[PDB]
Amino acid sequence: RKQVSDGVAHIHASFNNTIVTITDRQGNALGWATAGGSGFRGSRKSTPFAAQVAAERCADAVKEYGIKNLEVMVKGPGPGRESTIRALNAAGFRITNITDVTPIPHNGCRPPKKRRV
Amino acid sequence: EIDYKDIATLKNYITESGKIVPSRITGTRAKYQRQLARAIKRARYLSLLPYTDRH
Amino acid sequence: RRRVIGQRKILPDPKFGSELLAKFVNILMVDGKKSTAESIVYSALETLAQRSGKSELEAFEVALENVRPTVEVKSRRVGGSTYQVPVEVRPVRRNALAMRWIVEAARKRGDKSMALRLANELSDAAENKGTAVKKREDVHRMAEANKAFA
RNA sequence: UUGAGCCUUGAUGUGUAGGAUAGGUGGGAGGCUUUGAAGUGUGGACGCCAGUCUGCAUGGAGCCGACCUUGAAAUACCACC
RNA sequence: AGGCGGCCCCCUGGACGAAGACUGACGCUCAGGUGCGAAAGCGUGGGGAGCAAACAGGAUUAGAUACCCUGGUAGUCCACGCCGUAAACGAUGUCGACUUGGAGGUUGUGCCCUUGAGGCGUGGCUUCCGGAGCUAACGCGUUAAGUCGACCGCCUGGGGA
Repeated sequence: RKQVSDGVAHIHASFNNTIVTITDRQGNALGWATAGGSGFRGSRKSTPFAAQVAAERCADAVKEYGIKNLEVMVKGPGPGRESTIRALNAAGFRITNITDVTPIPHNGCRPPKKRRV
Repeated sequence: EIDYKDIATLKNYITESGKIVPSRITGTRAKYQRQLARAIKRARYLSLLPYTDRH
Repeated sequence: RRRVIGQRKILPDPKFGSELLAKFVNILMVDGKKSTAESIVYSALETLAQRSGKSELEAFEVALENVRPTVEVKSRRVGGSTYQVPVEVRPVRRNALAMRWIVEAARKRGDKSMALRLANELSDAAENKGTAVKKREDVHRMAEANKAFA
C-alpha cells in the first residue's frame, strides 16, 4: 500500500466518447474514466466540457496506488484529447513524457463513399 | 535514384509522426518527393526501413 | 434588428439613495398613484432583522445575495437541431432582476394585508425559499448538458 | 497455484476530569521480553491525531513499583473471555 | 476497349528517337465472321475481418412495409468455367493530306572543348485557354464538329412499343 509515484497513462478520444486510463508499463489498467460517465448523450462525450471532468475522476480511480510522475500516450481525433491532460496536470501530477500514437489508416477496410447526410 | 540504402541520410526526410517531410520543406522539386517515396519503398522491401510506425 | 435605441442608464434618488432603491419605488407601478411604495421601501426590514437576517443595514443585502441568478436558459436552433441552452448573466443589473422577483410576488399573492404580502415574501427570499424552485433548478440542471453542444 | 469451510494468533478496548486509552476478569513482588521495546514519524489502515499494526529510519536487554493519586476496580508477573 | 498504381524475379504485345539501308503499291476500308467484359448473375468446390441487398428489430409516424439507428445472409475473394451487356461518354465510325497560336506536362534526341550548371534546336505522346472556319445553340477548334476525298455502319415524330 505504499505509493508507486511513477507510471503511465493512456488517452483515447473518438468522435463519440473520451476514455482515459491510468496504466502500468506491463499493460494493466489501474483506473479508468469515461466521458459518458457525466451522463451526456452523443458527441458531447468528445468535447472538453465532458473530457475536462473525466481527469480527476480517473485520478480518483488510482487513489490507493498513489501517482506523481506520468508518461502519456494519446490516440484518436476527439476534441477532448488535451483538456483531459491539462486537467490531470492541474490535479497536482507531473508529466514525464507526452507521445501521440494516433493510427494512420492502413488497409482501412471499407469507408463511407456513400456517407450519411 | 542515388544512395537510397543509407538510412542515416534517409531519416532526415521522414518524421517522428511516422510520415514524410514535404518537398516544400526540403526545398526540392516534385520528382524528388517521388525519388524519396521510391527510396522509402526500396528500403522497406530490403529490411533497411520499417513499413509502419506507432509505439 | 441592430437598431434599436441605446438602452437606458437609469438614476439614483436625492432621498431614496442608490439606483436600485430608486428602482424599487418605480417598478411594478399600477394605477400611477405614486405614493404607495414610499411607505413600503426599507420598511419590511426591522422584522426581517429578527426573522431571516440581522440589522436594517444588512436585511436587504442578504435578500439579494440569497436570490442570485447566475444563469439564464433559452432555446437555440441551428437548422434541423434544437437545444435548451444555458448562458451566464451579466453582473451589472443582476441584483435588480432578483429584486423584481420579490416585489411582483407581493402583488400576485393575495393573502391578508399589504403590510404582510411583502414582508412574508422577503422572509423566504432572504433564505432562498422561493415557490417551485426545485423544478426551476431541474431545467437549468437539464440544460447544463447542452454546453457540450450536439 | 489457490476457491470453500475450519483451526491458530495479534491489534484492539479511551470519552467526560487528573497523571494515566485500567477492555473484561481471577490471582499477585521479584519475574519477564532477544523473531524485541524505543523513535515519531516519512508513508499505509484506523483515529479522540494519541497510538498500534504492515514495514522502515532503526537498536538490541530490559524494565516496573514507593512518593503522588484516580476509581466498583490498578499501572511488575501470571490465568481465563 | 473494359480497365491498370507497391517492391522483387521471369515471359511478352505495341509505340517512339538518332544516322543509314533493303523491297517495290506489298496500301485505305469491310457485310457475315474471329476474339475480348465493368458491376451484377449462372455452375462445381472452398471462403468469410470490413461493407451489405434480403431479413428480424429499434423506431419514427396518421401509417413505416422505407429514410435514420442495432444486428445480418446473398454478393464481394479464389480454382476456374460461363454470361457477353454499360452514362462502355470529350454521347464525336475508320483512314490521309493542308493549315494562327499561347501556357504546360511527359519521353527520346542533333549541336557548341556540352571543357555546361547553360545556350541553340528537333521527333513522339498529350492537358488547359482559344482564333479563321463549322454549328440552331452550346461546343469542335491543326489531336477540329474545319478544308476535302475512300469505305463501312445507320435513319425519317411522340403516346402505343
